[PDB]
Amino acid sequence: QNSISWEVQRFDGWYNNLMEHRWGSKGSRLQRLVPASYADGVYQPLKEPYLPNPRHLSNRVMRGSAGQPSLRNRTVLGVFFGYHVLSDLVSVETPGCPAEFLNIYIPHGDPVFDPDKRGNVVLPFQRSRWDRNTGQSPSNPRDQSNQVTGWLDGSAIYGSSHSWSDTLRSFSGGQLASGPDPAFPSDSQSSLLMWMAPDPSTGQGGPRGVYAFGAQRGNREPFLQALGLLWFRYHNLCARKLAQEHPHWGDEELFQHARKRVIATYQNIAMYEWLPSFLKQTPPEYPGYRPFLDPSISPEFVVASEQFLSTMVPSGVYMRNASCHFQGSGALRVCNSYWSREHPKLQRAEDVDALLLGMASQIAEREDHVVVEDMQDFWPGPLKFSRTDYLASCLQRGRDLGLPSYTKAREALGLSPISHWQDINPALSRSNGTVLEATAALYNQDLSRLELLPGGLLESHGDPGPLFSTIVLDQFVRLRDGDRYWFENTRNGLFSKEEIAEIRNTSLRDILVAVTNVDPSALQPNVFFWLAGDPCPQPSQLSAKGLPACAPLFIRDYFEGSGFGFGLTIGTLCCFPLVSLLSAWIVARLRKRNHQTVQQFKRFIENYRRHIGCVAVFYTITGALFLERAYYYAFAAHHSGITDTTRVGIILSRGTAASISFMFSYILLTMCRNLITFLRETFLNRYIPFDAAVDFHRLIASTAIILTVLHSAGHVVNVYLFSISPLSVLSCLFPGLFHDDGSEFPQKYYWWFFQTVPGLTGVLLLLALAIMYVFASHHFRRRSFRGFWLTHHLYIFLYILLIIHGSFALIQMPRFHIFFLVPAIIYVGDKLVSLSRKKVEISVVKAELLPSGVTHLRFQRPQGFEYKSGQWVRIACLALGTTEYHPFTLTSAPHEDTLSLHIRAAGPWTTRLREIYSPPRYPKLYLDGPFGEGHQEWHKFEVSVLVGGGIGVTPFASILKDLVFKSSVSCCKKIYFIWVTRTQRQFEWLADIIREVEENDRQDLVSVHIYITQLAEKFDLRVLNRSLFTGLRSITHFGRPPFEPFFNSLQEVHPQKIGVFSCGPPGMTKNVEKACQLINRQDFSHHYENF
Amino acid sequence: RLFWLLRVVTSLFIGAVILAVNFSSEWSVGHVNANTTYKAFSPKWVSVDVGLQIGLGGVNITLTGTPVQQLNETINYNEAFAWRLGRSYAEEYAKALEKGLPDPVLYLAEKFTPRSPCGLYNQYRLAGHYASAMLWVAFLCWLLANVMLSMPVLVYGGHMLLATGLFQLLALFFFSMTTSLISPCPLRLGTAVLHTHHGPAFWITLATGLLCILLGLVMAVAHRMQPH
Ligand SMILES: *[C@@H]1O[C@H](CO)[C@@H](O[C@@H]2O[C@H](CO)[C@@H](O[C@@H]3O[C@H](CO[C@H]4O[C@H](CO)[C@@H](O)[C@H](O[C@H]5O[C@H](CO)[C@@H](O)[C@H](O)[C@@H]5O)[C@@H]4O)[C@@H](O)[C@H](O)[C@@H]3O)[C@H](O)[C@H]2NC(C)=O)[C@H](O)[C@H]1NC(C)=O
Ligand SMILES: Cc1cc2nc3c(=O)[nH]c(=O)nc-3n(C[C@H](O)[C@H](O)[C@H](O)COP(=O)(O)OP(=O)(O)OC[C@H]3O[C@@H](n4cnc5c(N)ncnc54)[C@H](O)[C@@H]3O)c2cc1C
Ligand code: HEB
Ligand code: HEB
Ligand SMILES: CCCCCCCCCCCC(=O)OC[C@H](COP(=O)(O)OCC[N+](C)(C)C)OC(=O)CCCCCCCCCCC
Ligand SMILES: *[C@@H]1O[C@H](CO)[C@@H](O)[C@H](O)[C@H]1NC(C)=O
Ligand SMILES: *[C@@H]1O[C@H](CO)[C@@H](O)[C@H](O)[C@H]1NC(C)=O
Ligand SMILES: *[C@@H]1O[C@H](CO)[C@@H](O)[C@H](O)[C@H]1NC(C)=O
Ligand SMILES: *[C@@H]1O[C@H](CO)[C@@H](O)[C@H](O)[C@H]1NC(C)=O
Ligand SMILES: [Ca+2]
Repeated sequence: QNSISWEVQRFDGWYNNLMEHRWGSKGSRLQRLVPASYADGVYQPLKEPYLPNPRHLSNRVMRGSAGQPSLRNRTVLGVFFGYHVLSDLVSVETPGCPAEFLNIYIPHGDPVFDPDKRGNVVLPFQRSRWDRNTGQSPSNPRDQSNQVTGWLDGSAIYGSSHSWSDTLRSFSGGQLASGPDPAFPSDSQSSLLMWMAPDPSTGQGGPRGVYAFGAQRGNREPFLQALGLLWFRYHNLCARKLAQEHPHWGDEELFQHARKRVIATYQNIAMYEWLPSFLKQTPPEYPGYRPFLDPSISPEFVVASEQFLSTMVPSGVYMRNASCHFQGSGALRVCNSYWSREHPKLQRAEDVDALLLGMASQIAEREDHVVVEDMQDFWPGPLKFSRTDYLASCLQRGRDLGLPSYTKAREALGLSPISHWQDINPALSRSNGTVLEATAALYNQDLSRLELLPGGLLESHGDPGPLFSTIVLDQFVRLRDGDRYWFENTRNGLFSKEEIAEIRNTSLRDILVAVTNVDPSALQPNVFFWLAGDPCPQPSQLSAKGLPACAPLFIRDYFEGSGFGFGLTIGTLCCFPLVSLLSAWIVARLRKRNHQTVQQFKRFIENYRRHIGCVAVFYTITGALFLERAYYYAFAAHHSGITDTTRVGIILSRGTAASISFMFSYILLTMCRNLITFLRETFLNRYIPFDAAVDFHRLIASTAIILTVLHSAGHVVNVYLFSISPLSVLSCLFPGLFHDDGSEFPQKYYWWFFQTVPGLTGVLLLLALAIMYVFASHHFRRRSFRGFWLTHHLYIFLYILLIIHGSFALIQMPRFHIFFLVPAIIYVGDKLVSLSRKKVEISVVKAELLPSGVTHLRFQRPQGFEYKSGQWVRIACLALGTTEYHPFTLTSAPHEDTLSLHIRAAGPWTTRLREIYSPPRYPKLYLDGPFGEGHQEWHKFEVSVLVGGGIGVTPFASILKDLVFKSSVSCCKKIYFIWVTRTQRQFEWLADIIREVEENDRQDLVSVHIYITQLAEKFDLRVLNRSLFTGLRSITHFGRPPFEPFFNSLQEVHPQKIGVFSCGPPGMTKNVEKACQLINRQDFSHHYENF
Repeated sequence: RLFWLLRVVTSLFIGAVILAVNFSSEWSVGHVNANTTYKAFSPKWVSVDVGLQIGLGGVNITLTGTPVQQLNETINYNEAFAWRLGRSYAEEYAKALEKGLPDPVLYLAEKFTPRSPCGLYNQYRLAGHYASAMLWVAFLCWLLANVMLSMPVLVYGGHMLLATGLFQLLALFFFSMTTSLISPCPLRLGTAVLHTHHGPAFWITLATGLLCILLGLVMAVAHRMQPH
């Protein structure tokens, strides 16, 4: 359908070989020449008690001068082109993480990293990525994974995926996206893609000056940039050359026609010009495509090439132009140029034009153990430091990846074995062999412990040693005998039979001359060698004498200026209750503007057998919901990611986040009045007390606030410890929220507090609670019922913020709706049932003030109002306060016109009600109809025995008046009323109701008895067959109700089973039932009641 | 009875449209007919019509050819890659990449993967999680407004009918913050681009929210001026 008459090469590397697709791809696992050499055998690496200290091995051997020339005269362009090829091939440097470290312990008195003799200073180091399917048993130990396509397919120019080769492309013809300068890539899309670490010499770490390349870290020097730019400009040049001979080609038939030519030239160079110079023996030949050779990058190859190239990286690099002028001292040093953002010298195309021609004429260092200082002491540190030892990190990585020893990895490659140290390098032992003994004394003269890197560096005399050479050679032969798109393969149809004989004749000079626009006689035919006749003779070997100094070390300090701000934010978080309390005081003041103790404990446990059960069950449920998550986060450690950073600050949080999500959700089953009104009359009030709901409600609200204070003081510590952890740990704790580039600078504390959904919603919740709890206390509810009722409706705001709060994937999944569905459903149902019915408005007829607190209210009976004796109502006076409803038991018979309510003074609302009606009867009320089953179960027995005691004798006045009315009028027999009490203090109106009842009972259907039950601690309290004091004919015995003898002798005075209905405290309600049972084994329903 | 039927059918339509929109994958819809490569191990270019559909819980890449018999084959694909809090996008992409789906399907599936230059995963995984809970809240509110369409006073039912449309619009707003980054992210398939714009299930929700707000305001005005 177009002019692309072949198979476009994939970017991720997949589908390269028919049979098995995965082989060379973006995340394949590194195979092994030699099985893993971990400590146990699975994933643990050898350490300092077994192998020597890294920083102590990187000082004894690999340290020396920096003024020695190479033996083959290998110019410094090959040294830095290898760093580009081996970034095309392998990349095992990104820290993969369930965050796990193995640090480098600096000895005492290191003149660089420990100059003040300050005991022990640690130097951090983090383990690299690993394959999730490996590292479970000694049959499949941990295998790392490289993050670049393992083929030599220009995966360092075009990126190693398809969403990466689109950001650094322009779609204007075929051209990678340039910038303001047509010879420099775009620094604009540099932020999401590339690796940006702070320049260690100055400190700047922004995305301005970080170009867009194919390798994630191609800016590590201005000398790797100077080759990325070469390949970028070469692609643009060949593509705009294609665009001038086939003008009718789109912006894709140009990109995919310049890409294959760039890739083929790159492969030809990096295989037949760089490799015959790195190791000084040409590759054998190209046999036909072998579809079975495994082209997998191994760690031994990493150590043999990428970490061996560092033995010849010089101190400073020259800079010349096309007529041998080495000024543009005049050689930019390497230890200052790491991650350079905008270099004052390399600002235009004619400066890279000069850096390349200066690199192509400088003879690199000698190939031996001696590494220069600009990497040994001054390599940009990954975290917590500015500088870091390179070799003492290459050793820690060779121990991390599980590299073999030097003799195992030498006898497993067919090479001849060595016997002792003196024969490692038979030429080094003939002149200044003290280094061999200085490294033998490090291993306790144990030859079979040499790591892969030190041995190979010691053996390499002038070329890569006999060990590294075979690794690199066979790896680079398996990389082309197993590559389907290798330009010489005449079966993929990429190139013709002649276009191969013109790519097999393209050196690196024929690219510098093309790009940099220079004459062909300003360079040498073989750029990777300077051989005494070539143009621009190097002035003098560049030692470290006459160069700028290296920028020193400075330790990076997270949480540096934001300590006072953090303290002030926490202090303001603490003074939420104080501002609310001062505001509440203001609002109140401006609303003004208008051996017997054991018996006592036995009585206690006798009355409260039902409150202890409920409290204990609820608190056990909450303790279980806490301990569950506590034990989980203590002894499970899912992935061991967060359990290692914060140990207590996460248990103390995840327990009290499940406890309060239950308390704040089941605090609604308390204030569902229409359900309790029904339940308290069933068989359940003998197990759980329904008249203590509101006390329970206050008791559940006073515990949730303590648990919330704990839940917040835990997350304060979590936010602090999350503000000092490096980015490479927060990108593992909270993936998706963080992304690990080299910035290593995490967000401040105020980002965690005021710029995250959980944190902001939590601050709002703390404010709402500090308002609601303080404005709803007793001292601010007695002073005003309107401040309470106005502020206390914030629970809707609270329950919206609680659904918004956990709605994020920080730690776990949201779980509040599970706790909140059923209680909210029940509560809103029993609120709709409340809002359904109507509340009539009655007018008080005559509310006289009785002594001792009781207030005998009277008001008319609405036409549509009919009730049974014993049913309560709910009233609300609006003369003062709000629409607060309060239940009250009717104390009037159903047959009389106006119904009454004797209201005992018991707190704020009732004292206000008594104050309003003082010295009348003008205001009105809001009646809410009867409430209860209204049992009339005493009308089916021949005799009834009502036994009411204490507070529960209020609903007996109407019952007695109704019984006497039905007795006298309607024309059941001898109903008794044995009411026991303690003091007879507030129920003095009942002492007159009994008189008015006895007077109106002419048939003698009611008999009454009284028992006072007090012991000498009394006021003394207290003719015509009556008593002169009260005027009633019913002996009031001052002892204690005898029940068993009463019912025993009752069977003699008349031969009749009779009800024993009883209301009052459990201590009597159970005693009467026991006395009833003690006689039932003879000739007595004992049916409980609750009005 | 002609008024009661309409008063029931209106609420039924509101509930049904909330339920249908919360699960329909047509919020953002793009479509184009381009010439793309078919799959690996073949230099043959096919003519297809590629279109994706983003639905608060994943995408649907649909690559079907202009004819449905191109190269001794038949091309009608419809694959889904879900990023919601239940499933994972990375595992789905990595398991589809083995099955050998046609190249443009894998291309368009890669864009939304986690840790991708475009970054269309952490802004869609949050929209499809908040604008999808504010469509369950706007359904609880609808149920309560229907329950308050009875013996309980009708002014509270009208207020909850306000809240229904208010939450619908507050949900529709959260899928508007995911258009500032899908526009820069290029989707060049072969020689054609694939533009994405708000689809049907984004306009139908707007219409329903406006209808609910208007019904609520009219109910409030009526019960405040004429208790008929
Ligand atoms: C979003 O996507 C999801 C997932 O696809 C949709 O949910 C599925 O809906 C279908 C509708 O029928 C259900 O039924 C399945 O349909 C399958 C269709 O098969 C196509 O895709 C196959 C692989 O994806 C493919 O093999 C097949 O033929 C192709 O391959 C052949 C061999 O390679 C080749 O020779 C042919 O020429 C052709 O190229 C089809 O293209 C069918 O295969 C199943 O058996 C099944 O009947 C699915 O069950 C649903 N998914 C699930 C998990 O239940 C969803 O509807 C989409 N969203 C919308 C809004 O539509
Ligand atoms: C004559 C009389 C008959 C009563 N009959 C009944 C009855 O049949 N059933 C009944 O449940 N209560 C009954 N009560 C309790 C009545 O609610 C209290 O007298 C009144 O609520 C005191 O209000 P306060 O402002 O002093 O509240 P506070 O002093 O704050 O409350 C003190 C106690 O009253 C309880 N209480 C407070 N508000 C309520 C409420 N809305 N509902 C239930 N209890 C509450 C609290 O749990 C607390 O233990 C009766 C009270 C009197 C005086
Ligand atoms: C969560 C939430 C919450 C919280 C926290 C709370 C906390 C509280 N609270 Fe509450 N409440 C509540 C929720 C609540 N709450 C409710 C819901 C109610 C009911 C309302 C209605 O009904 O309307 C109440 C009610 C209530 C009342 C009354 C009732 C009646 O009257 O009827 C009171 C007194 C209270 C108190 C209180 C206190 C004191 C506190 C603190 C401590 N309170
Ligand atoms: C209410 C009360 C409260 C408060 C106040 C708070 C406050 C707070 N908070 Fe909270 N939280 C909570 C309650 C709370 N909270 C809860 C309940 C939870 C859980 C949720 C769920 O589970 O879903 C949380 C959760 C949470 C979390 C997790 C998330 C998820 O998982 O999703 C976080 C991060 C937080 C933070 C916080 C902060 C920072 C604060 C402040 C300071 N927290
Ligand atoms: C679905 C609707 C449910 C409604 C609620 C039903 C259950 C209510 C239960 C709580 C009521 C309440 O805590 O009350 C608070 C009560 C006051 O009670 P009172 O009202 O003055 O008693 C009325 C008295 N009479 C009936 C005689 C008139 O002090 C107490 O508890 C004191 C007992 C403390 C128990 C300590 C337990 C220790 C546990 C240790 C765990 C390790
Ligand atoms: C090269 O550098 C020298 C030294 O300043 C300068 O004189 C000359 O113009 C430059 N360009 C050439 C020789 O093309
Ligand atoms: C082709 O032959 C050799 C191979 O490198 C090369 O030196 C020569 O210059 C080439 N001939 C050209 C480019 O015309
Ligand atoms: C390496 O370069 C120096 C620089 O003058 C030169 O003298 C020497 O001869 C070169 N080496 C060889 C083998 O020619
Ligand atoms: C797609 O390919 C067909 C094949 O002939 C061609 O006619 C058509 O113009 C092409 N469309 C585009 C947009 O390139
Ligand atoms: Ca590659």
